Amino acid sequence: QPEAQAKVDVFREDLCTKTENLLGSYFPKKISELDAFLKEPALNEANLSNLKAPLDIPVPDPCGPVNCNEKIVVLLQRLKPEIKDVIEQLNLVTTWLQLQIPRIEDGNNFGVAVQEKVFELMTSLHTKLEGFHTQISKYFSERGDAVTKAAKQPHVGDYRQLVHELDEAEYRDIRLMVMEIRNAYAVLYDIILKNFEKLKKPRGETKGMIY
Amino acid sequence: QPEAQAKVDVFREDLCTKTENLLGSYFPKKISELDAFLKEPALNEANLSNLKAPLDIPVPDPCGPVNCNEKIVVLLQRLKPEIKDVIEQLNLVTTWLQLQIPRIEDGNNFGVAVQEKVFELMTSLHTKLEGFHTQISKYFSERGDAVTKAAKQPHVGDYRQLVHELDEAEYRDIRLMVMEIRNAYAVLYDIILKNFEKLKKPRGETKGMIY
Amino acid sequence: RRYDSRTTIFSPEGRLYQVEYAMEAIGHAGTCLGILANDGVLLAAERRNIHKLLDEVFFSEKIYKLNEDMACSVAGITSDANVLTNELRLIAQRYLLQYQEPIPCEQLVTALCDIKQAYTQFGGKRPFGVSLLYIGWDKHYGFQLYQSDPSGNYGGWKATCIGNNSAAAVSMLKQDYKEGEMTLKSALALAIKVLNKTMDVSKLSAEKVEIATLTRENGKTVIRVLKQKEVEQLIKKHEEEEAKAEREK
Amino acid sequence: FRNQYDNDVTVWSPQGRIHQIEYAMEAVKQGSATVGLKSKTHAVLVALKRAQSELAAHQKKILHVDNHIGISIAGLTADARLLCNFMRQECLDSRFVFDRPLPVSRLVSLIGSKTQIPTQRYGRRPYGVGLLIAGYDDMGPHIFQTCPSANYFDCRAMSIGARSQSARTYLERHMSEFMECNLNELVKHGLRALRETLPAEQDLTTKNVSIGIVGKDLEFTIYDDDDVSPFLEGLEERP
Amino acid sequence: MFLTRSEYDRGVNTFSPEGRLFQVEYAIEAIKLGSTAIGIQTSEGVCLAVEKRITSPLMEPSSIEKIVEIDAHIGCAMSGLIADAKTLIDKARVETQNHWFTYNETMTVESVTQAVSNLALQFGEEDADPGAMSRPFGVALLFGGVDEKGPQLFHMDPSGTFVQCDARAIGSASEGAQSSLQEVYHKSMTLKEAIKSSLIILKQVMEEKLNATNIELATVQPGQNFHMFTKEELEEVIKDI
Amino acid sequence: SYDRAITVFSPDGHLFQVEYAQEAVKKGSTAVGVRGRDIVVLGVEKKSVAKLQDERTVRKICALDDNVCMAFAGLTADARIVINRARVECQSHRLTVEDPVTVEYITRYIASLKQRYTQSNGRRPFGISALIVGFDFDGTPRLYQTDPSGTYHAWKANAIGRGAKSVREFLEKNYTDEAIETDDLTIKLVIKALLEVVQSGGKNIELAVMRRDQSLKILNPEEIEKYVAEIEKEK
Amino acid sequence: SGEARKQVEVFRQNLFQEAEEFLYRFLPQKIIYLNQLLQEDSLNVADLTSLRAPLDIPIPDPPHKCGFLPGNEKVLSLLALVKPEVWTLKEKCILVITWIQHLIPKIEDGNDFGVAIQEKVLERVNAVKTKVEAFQTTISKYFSERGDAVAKASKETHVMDYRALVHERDEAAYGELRAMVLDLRAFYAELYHIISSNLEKIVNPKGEEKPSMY
Amino acid sequence: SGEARKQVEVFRQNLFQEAEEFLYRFLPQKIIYLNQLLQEDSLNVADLTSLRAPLDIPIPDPPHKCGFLPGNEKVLSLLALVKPEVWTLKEKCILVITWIQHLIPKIEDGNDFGVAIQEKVLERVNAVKTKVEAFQTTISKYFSERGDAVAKASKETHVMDYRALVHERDEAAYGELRAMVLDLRAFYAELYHIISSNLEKIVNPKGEEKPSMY
Amino acid sequence: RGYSFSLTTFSPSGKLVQIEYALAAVAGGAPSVGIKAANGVVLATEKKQKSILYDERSVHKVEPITKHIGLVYSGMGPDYRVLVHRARKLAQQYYLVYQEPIPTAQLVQRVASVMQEYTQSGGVRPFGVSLLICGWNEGRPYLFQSDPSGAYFAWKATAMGKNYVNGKTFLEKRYNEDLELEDAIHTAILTLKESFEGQMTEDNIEVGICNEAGFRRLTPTEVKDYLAA
Repeated sequence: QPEAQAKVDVFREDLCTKTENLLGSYFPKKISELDAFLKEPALNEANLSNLKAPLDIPVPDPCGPVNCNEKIVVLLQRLKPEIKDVIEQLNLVTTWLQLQIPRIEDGNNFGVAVQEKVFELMTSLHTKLEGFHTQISKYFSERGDAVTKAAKQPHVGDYRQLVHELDEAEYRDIRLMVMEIRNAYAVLYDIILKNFEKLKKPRGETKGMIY
Repeated sequence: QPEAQAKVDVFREDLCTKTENLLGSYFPKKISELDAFLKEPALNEANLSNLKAPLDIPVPDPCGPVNCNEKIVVLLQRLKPEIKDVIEQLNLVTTWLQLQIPRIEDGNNFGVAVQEKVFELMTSLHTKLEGFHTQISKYFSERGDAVTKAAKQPHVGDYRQLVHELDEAEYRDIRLMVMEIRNAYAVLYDIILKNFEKLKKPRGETKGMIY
Repeated sequence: RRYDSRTTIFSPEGRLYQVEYAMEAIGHAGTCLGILANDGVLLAAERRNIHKLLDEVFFSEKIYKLNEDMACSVAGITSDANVLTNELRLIAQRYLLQYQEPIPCEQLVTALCDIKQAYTQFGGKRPFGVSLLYIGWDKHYGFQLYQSDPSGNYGGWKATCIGNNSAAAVSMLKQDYKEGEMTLKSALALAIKVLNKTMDVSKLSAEKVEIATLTRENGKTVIRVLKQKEVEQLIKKHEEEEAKAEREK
Repeated sequence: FRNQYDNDVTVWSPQGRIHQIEYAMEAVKQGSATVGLKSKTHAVLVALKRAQSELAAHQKKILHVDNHIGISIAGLTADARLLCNFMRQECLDSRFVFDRPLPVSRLVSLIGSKTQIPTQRYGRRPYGVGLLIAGYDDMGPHIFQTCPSANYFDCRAMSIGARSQSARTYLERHMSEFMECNLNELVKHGLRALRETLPAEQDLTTKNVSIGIVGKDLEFTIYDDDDVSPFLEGLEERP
Repeated sequence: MFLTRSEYDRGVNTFSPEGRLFQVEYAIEAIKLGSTAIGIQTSEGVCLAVEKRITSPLMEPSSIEKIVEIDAHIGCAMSGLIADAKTLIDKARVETQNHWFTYNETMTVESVTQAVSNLALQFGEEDADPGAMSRPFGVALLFGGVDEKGPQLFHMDPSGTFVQCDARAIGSASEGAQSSLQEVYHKSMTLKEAIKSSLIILKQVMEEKLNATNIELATVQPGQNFHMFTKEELEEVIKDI
Repeated sequence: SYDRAITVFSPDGHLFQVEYAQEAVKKGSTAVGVRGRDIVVLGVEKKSVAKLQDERTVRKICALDDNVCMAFAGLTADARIVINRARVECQSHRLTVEDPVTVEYITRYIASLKQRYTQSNGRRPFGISALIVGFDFDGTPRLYQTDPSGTYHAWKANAIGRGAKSVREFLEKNYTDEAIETDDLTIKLVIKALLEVVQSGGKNIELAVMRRDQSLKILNPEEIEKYVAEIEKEK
Repeated sequence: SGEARKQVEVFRQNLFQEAEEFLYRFLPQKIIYLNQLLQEDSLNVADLTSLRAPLDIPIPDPPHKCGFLPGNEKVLSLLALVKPEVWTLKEKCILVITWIQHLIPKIEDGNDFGVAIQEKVLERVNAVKTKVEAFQTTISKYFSERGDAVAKASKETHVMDYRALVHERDEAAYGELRAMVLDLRAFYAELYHIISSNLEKIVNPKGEEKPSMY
Repeated sequence: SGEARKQVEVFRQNLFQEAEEFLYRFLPQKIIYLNQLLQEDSLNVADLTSLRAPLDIPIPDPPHKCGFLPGNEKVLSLLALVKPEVWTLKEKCILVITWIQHLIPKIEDGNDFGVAIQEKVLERVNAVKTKVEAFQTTISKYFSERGDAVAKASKETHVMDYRALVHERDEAAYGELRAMVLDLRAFYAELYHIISSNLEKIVNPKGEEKPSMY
Repeated sequence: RGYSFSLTTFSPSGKLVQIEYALAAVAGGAPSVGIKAANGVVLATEKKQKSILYDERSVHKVEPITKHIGLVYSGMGPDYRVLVHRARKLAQQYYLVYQEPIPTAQLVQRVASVMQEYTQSGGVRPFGVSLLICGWNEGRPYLFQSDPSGAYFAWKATAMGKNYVNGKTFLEKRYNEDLELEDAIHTAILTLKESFEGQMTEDNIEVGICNEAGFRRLTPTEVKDYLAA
């Protein structure tokens, strides 16, 4: 239907332009921002003890509000937008390749295969990022469980240790996430850039006209 | 659009240089450092009865703070940095190889295959090391539960035994993680070094050109 | 999946992989170098064989005299080479019987290259895994150097190296060779310099290299394999010349 | 799985069955039905031809090998054309060499030998045409069927083709009557038997029926579209 | 529920469970890749029409030759791989000539189709000769000629089967063109009506608008020999549409 | 699945190995032919000197016979076999019919050779597409093209090889009766078109013209320089 | 029975007409509507701080049950817009799967390529179905998770991580909703493309019966 | 860089000597030691009832926290013997796994038979590792399970199944310790057998350099 | 993978694997040693027999192709006989055409060409035997080895067969170019002694000598004398 065609064409054009913008400009820009962030001192702290934050649980022979590790929270606040941003970009690139996939045919599947291989990598990243998104939530819930446990049972010293251990682990995991997020943006650029000709035109435009 | 190609290029060069340093120097130095830690007496203790730390919980016919096993905690503090370091380096090696992977093509795949087999092994190490990280985190939670259970139910002797047993197990796991990290670093070097020519230049030298 | 078996299947992307795989084999082979000079053309090869208990009974392991006016050096599977060299010698002799004149150099190369193309096209046979440099004087085009590939594609090169570290040699030759100014003496020197860089051994053994020169003297071409004493002098002259440049530095 | 053992005529299955030969036998079922019956004095072949489209003419299902022998094809037409040529040449050869019409039985033996060679050797596919051969020789009227498997059988009557069991059933019940039948009666019995094969909506028409008759005084003749009208008119209506 | 295993399709000389010899069937599918060709046989003569499918303006239209003359009496319109057609048109040309030499007469359209068909049947590796293509031929030819029995159009398919057809369409739009042909064809139509009808059907099936350049049309009326309408003649008939 | 053997036909009736051989032609160097009223011009790009390589040995444009010239794009070795076989036929026709081969006869012969290779497994299709230019006895210029499949078509102007799509578009727009009016104009059109696809300038184009009775002439590099200059100046 | 075939044939015909219509009308319209919801600033909020919703739990300090703590209103209004869309897509996707399943042909030994095109399209439709179904589960998970955190935070007023969890859970849903509306829009688009590009093979898998070779 | 290879080669030379030493001396010695334990009467108790340990929990009847309930001493003494043994096998296996992985050759197209002999051995070593790792886990579970059951019995003195479970858990552990020592003895034996029979390919997979075809 | 099975298929990396596999067959073969002394060439090989039942006189590992050329083999035994027969035949063809005994170098080129032919076709298998060919032509001793690949190399001394690498090293240490054959035959028995793995006895070893007189197989008694050293 022609009015419908206009609506479909608009989406088709929009996806194509956005992807080229993301690959052409946004991906290089993001790689730079993330590498800078890794160099930022907050991201690299030599002594994890500095990260440890106060526990007000009264050691046994009445618990005041315990507080979150602000240093972890401020880092998370920087990391969270990026993790969400990458997932959105992965969806745009996955959709773009899918629209590019041509009519199924019995041969000249190479190129369709290149499109498929890239998709596998893009899908792998999407899965990894979702895991990062999940991990962020678990930290708040897990730490909260530990502090309540520490408050409920002041006698057990280990629970207090766990709260400190969880915070340190999160800092280390966050540092890896930033590195991985930068790497994912980079690998996406390399795979899409290197095989762009097949992704854009899987079948090829040849017309021998044998038939 | 190569306006930001310089950012892409800087990252590409930096990863290559960082990798060479890790392959050339960090890995050799760490293997020596780790072997020293294995030589160090804390890691090798003949009788784990020495490792056992007393529990102050009263025995039945108000528990004071029950401390953790300091010996186990100190070993953990030496081991935890190392585990995180290997994970970071493993990410670096994976990223470097992925940048090295060439444009997908029908033939001359051997080389892309060597790259994948190496990539698979590195990923396998990543999984084991991620597992090691989890085991370290669980020790605190399980031990903390064991002490609380012991305190809540002084009548049950086994709960007390569990705290001692969990401690004994943790020492052994830590020594094995250290042994494994030394092994993991070396195998990573053996695989990359032995197959370096293909990993670096998978396709190989440009040929005569039939066309 | 696998479009690289049988030598008769074009891959999607139109590449005949079995021929490409064959070309890879030549890379493992010992370096052979040919330089064209106004006076003569020279072929120098690295005798990869260095086992102490081997005997130099033959005129050369890797330089073969196809006909009075031409010679060839082979890099690649040796057995395949022996077959091609026998064929080249027959093809040349057949031209002489028919036209009673020496085979023009390009024609001998074009004919062998045609046998090489056929092996690629027909299904049963493996593509020949040899790359060979032909040097010869023909009345029509004077002194000529030609390089052949397993593909059956041949080219005329003023200087070229086939075999291990071929790329390094071509790069060195590209800067060093002076077009129109080369003389056999200078070329033999260029050969020693390039061979020294390409070969892993720090000192050319003088038993690790075979150098053969084709020159027209008195109206008859002479293909002579330089004897070891002659090569030893060349190595010494190079060692001294380079050392003098280092001493100046 | 058992996908293996079915790829080639040269592979015996674990239970003694060469599957490709069986698969070839299935080809005859794909073709339109044909019925052949014999009387003491005449042999008759009747066929149900099929058409690609209304505009297209119906295919030839009955072909004349010689004055004394004719065949009806059920299955791949190509294999039939090839076998028919071999048969025609074998018959022509006998007349040149011995000046005698080839005994019909001998020809069928030759078709069997040629047909068997593809079955045992890697290479040519087994012929997938099923052939009904009818002829009058000195011994008498003869009706023989040939399977894609080289095996051949001599029959009082036979129908090969799609939905041919129905025809064989009618033929078996009315078989005794056939031996003493007059030619008109014999073709009529046959037209009825092939009618059984037809779908209930479809009816025998001058266009889809071909009759071939060979007899002591009749050279094999294929009565076709307008010449089947005498035999068809006498027939009744669908049971 | 999808069972798409196949595994008997590859390789002629293999009978599928169900005895279907799929490679030959696939070849019949190839003719659908080809440009549509429609032939109408009328008492006045047989008319053949084809769509050229010209890729670029630079290509010279005359070179595309989807209608050719086997002999004055018989002509052929081919749809499918052009190359395999060239071999089949050649066997036909030699066989018509061989018949003149041996019997001093003109082959009937049916015999000529049988002759080309015999070559097509050989794809099965029927003969031991090395020079026979292993693959079934990928072309379908419509052969139309005036013979002793008057105007006749026979259609041949990659299988090698041939049948007389009053009207047939071979090609990409054959399904649908055939349906339209069934409605339009009446035995009594004069060639003039048929030419118009065939071109009307082609205009509908062809993607491009009909122009003299895009179509090739030929007729073999009984008195005349195979005639190919020239651009001027084609322009007159297309204008009438 | 259906791409490993030339004989096999795909469900959908596509013979894949023949199509793949056509892909090989695309990897090859570009070639352009324009049929001028009195001159046929064939132009091919040269990949590079390589500095130490003699250029006489590498020749894409060749003369099959006095009146027929051929340019090829595709595997170089295959071309040398096809060119040689065509040359034997040209001379053999002259022996058999005493008459010079028409351009089309050579095209049909070259095509049949290629089809013969496609027809049977055990031989690989020649991966070459060729532009055969010739003048017939009437003196009409004729340009024909052939493909690995064996289809021959006559083109008023055409480009085969890498970038053929781009040049053919340029030719479609640029080609006109007016352009072919002057023999120099015809040479200019092919040079201009090749310039569109050639990364370098005139240094990388080899061009040749065949006149009504004159033999094929490969234009000297200087003559090419003059033409590129006139075109660049006019730009 | 012919009558039984007729009853299914009636259903099959209805599905075909709906599928054709849905393809040429509902699918294009939905792509446009969803893109607008994404364009709207409500799902484009720059700072997640604005989404933070009041959690009125008194903190403990040295000298009763908390008052009603409502759900983040901003998130709920967005959820209310998204929930109809998730279901329209699931139903429309289901209509398409049935259409393809009905069109699958009688099983045959070969010429099963058309079946393959149908199978690969079905595999995409199945993948979309699992993703969309999950979206519905997430909405319930948010309510249960946010609810549990609110309960824990009031029960242990001292722990402030629980308070952070409530804010984070709300933040995630805003982020997730944005992704989910993007995915539904993308899914209608991909479905239209696979079906339109491959419509011929899907509609007629085995094609016209082969002209008699028999 | 040469310096890096030297240190790693030193690690390899140490691993090779230790691995060879382990195969030649430690593995055979351990097989004798572990078999001695199986023969020992403690692991061959005829009546499992003797192993039963008293649970002094007041039994309820119609008209305080139970006295300390100690773990079965017999089981703990046995576990104390087994836990060191389990660890040594895991460590010795890890030394073998590293040695084989180090010996794996540069990936090359041909002569991959040796690579396969090593890969098959790696599969057995991987399988043994999972089985042994599981054994370490069971030791920990027994203490927790016996403890939880004891706790349940005290809380609900009336249910007697809980009492039976504790006695049953102990009997089960005893049966499993006997099996675990039998498995460790077998595992030490299997590794010696696979490595000893396949040593030449395992140490030198590619084999010596072949004559030049070039 | 796929490259390994075919003989006409070059592996990615350009290695013809079946030939490499064929060489492996030679390596498994019984040790054979060849030393080229100034006055002669000594070919010796282990003829270890599974049982006393085997009659040694029946089959000989060292065989004479012509009066002055003799060969020894390591590899598949049936294959040696095919090559020996073709070799004996190729030499007689030289004599008929040129009426001069064939130069040793010429026979090795010719036998090798036969071996290469077997390599080219898919139907046949490469020969799995390597031959050491020793001859005295033009007053000069010659020793050559032809591998299944079809390649001939000229060795002053070499060892083929089990423990070839160790054998060559022992020989390089013990080889002097000026060695006379009487000393050389001793060197060879020592080389075989390194890998015999059994008491050497006159029967267990077979030795042949080539000199101006021509190829001859030392009879068991003569070897017993040499072994006595």
